[PDB]
Amino acid sequence: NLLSDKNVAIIGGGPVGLTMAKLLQQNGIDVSVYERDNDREARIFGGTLDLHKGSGQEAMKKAGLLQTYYDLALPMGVNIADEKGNILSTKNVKPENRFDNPEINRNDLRAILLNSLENDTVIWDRKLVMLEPGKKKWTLTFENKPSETADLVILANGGMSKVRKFVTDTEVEETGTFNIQADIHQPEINCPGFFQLCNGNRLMASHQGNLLFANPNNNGALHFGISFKTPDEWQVDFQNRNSVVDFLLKEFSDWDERYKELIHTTLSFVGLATRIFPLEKPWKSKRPLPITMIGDAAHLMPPFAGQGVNSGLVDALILSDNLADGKFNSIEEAVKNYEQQMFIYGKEAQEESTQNEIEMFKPDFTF
Ligand SMILES: Cc1cc2nc3c(=O)[nH]c(=O)nc-3n(C[C@H](O)[C@H](O)[C@H](O)COP(=O)(O)OP(=O)(O)OC[C@H]3O[C@@H](n4cnc5c(N)ncnc54)[C@H](O)[C@@H]3O)c2cc1C
Ligand SMILES: [Xe]
Ligand SMILES: [Xe]
Repeated sequence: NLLSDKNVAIIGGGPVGLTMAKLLQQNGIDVSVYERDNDREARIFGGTLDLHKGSGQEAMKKAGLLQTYYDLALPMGVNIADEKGNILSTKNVKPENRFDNPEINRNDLRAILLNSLENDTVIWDRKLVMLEPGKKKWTLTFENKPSETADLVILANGGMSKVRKFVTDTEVEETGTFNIQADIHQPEINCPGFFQLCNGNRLMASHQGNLLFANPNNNGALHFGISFKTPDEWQVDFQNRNSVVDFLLKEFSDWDERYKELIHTTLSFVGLATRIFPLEKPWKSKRPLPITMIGDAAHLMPPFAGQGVNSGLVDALILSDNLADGKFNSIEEAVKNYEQQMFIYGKEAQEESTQNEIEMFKPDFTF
């Protein structure tokens, strides 16, 4: 290894960072994962993920985890509906379909990942707040915890990473759209009409630049997302479910009872403005010590065309091969190369999601 006598700090034990830690650790590199979450049982809010043949699945295969992912994932069909509840299209799971991109729960994926690492690989309740380039090592500062040091820092702490200044002055941007999400438990009881519309399939619906996306079966809960162009007036407060309900009922008034049932029945809503971390300018080439970024820290992008975790998992695949060698002259060259590649497929991805976001939130969209 170019790492033989050294050690690696991965900031962030998301799917991407945990994957990075796996791939490095099986080449016998010393790696720790510093994670913000309080412990391994922290619930991860969100829909399910799906790993694609060619990308995410490749990373998993290399970790020897594909079969496990297949074991836990649920292949799903997709229904496309109008605001009036007519099914316009059902694409079902077929024999050949089955392994293409089965849905996995985010906690589930993390349990598979965590399980593959040696004990104490991840250090919990570690929120990285500061980063300083020492004599030969990075000094890592954690909120109300003892500082650590590392030879190589890998930022995998997601799209809103505050700790990026040594790589790039690029800032996260809002794209102009906005997402509301909620979970519904016992959906067969709590939103029967809608649960029945979904019929064990995912559902996508579109009316007047308001998108609805639901998975009826995220480990037994209905998860759903509503997306729209951010209202120029931004007026809603996500603390107050009453104010979020009011706004959704006005925006969705045109929609069938069964979609409204969804809003009435939701106890609380997560709001989020869609953000991008653009791969616009090249990153800094004068860097004090070895540092890099993978996943959403590297290339946060709108989620709407199913880009996201797969790109990040490729980043993990590419970087760990790059470092598992007597192939590059130095860690610095192994990072340089990783970033050169990632700029290409990353940029392509970002274009695809950006166009899609423009496409989707046009007045007259048609899936
Ligand atoms: C509404 C929505 C829908 C989406 N749908 C999809 C989809 O269908 N498919 C898809 O592929 N992608 C989707 N995405 C994007 C996808 O979830 C991300 O690409 C993926 O989770 C990125 O993984 P990551 O590990 O890079 O970052 P994250 O999953 O965000 O993980 C970063 C980790 O670092 C931790 N962390 C953060 N700050 C610190 C700190 N200071 N110190 C230590 N740890 C820290 C976090 O707790 C987290 O564990 C969606 C995103 C949104 C917002
Ligand atoms: Xe909306
Ligand atoms: Xe809705």
